[PDB]
Amino acid sequence: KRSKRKRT
Amino acid sequence: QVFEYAEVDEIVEKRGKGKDVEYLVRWKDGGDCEWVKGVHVAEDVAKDYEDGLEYAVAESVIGKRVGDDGKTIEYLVKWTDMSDATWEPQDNVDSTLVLLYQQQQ
Amino acid sequence: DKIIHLTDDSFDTDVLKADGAILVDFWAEWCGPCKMIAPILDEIADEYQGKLTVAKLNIDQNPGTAPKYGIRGIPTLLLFKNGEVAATKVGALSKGQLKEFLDANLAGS
Ligand SMILES: [Ca+2]
Repeated sequence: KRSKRKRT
Repeated sequence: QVFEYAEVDEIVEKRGKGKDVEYLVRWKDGGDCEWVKGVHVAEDVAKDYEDGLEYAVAESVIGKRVGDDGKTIEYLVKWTDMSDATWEPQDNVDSTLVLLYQQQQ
Repeated sequence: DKIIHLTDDSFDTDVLKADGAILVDFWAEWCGPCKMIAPILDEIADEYQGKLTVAKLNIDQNPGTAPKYGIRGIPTLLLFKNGEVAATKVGALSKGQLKEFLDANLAGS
């Protein structure tokens, strides 16, 4: 499903 | 009016301060963008945005390292959403995907 | 139980095919305000015993019934008379506000 990530 | 929206997908933008903060929210049932109050947003969704995180779909994990803190394991993840890989904590990455990394050995 | 835990499957038989008045609560475990009015409904079920039926629907286990009535916010209270919606309430409220709303709708029929 969905993974989280820093605001890039 | 005390309630929480049940169809909040993700928080796009923030334009408030303190307890009187407002979020730009995309819905899970209509896909429209409008401003709302942070009080009516679930704490889990709101927590992730304030932590500087965002939701995305991951292609695969290509790299693995020990974090700069020297305590936490980090993985390099390829994203469907964009062309560049990033380093994310082990908890932040899909559990089934990291198992795909073991086959690479 | 003096309250009813509804399912997407049983919602047709338990609510639509029932007689009298039925109060339905749309809630979730992660929902703050939903648990805020949770103890009130327990007291209500005792006081309005025999004159009303209190029921709940967990939208996580049952995400089918909720969008049927256009519920975008929780908690939401639906009052059913025979098979149809009479009046609805959106948001948390005090026990006094709930009784005023409740006594008003069952009076006029
Ligand atoms: Ca909350």
